[PDB]
Amino acid sequence: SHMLSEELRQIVFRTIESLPEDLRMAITLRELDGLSYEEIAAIMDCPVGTVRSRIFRAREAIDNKVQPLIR
DNA sequence: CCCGGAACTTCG
DNA sequence: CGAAGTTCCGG
Repeated sequence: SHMLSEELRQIVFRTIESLPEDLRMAITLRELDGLSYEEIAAIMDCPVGTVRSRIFRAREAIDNKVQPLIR
């Protein structure tokens, strides 16, 4: 309820939620399901290299919403 | 603009 | 070394 640390966790969830389906799924399978890149690539039927960038780019989007928040 | 993937780099 | 993570040349 409005304390900074609380604003930050909500910002993380909210940003994951608004990501493009592929980025959201790739970051979700990695962070919440704890899957390996290999596994995620099978689930998403795509090259693992695409999993690498998708996860990278999903992380970037989360960080661009979080960094403007700390100190 | 929004990323796809593979090369390249770091980490466990 | 194998998995995770970073970068870049496209398309």
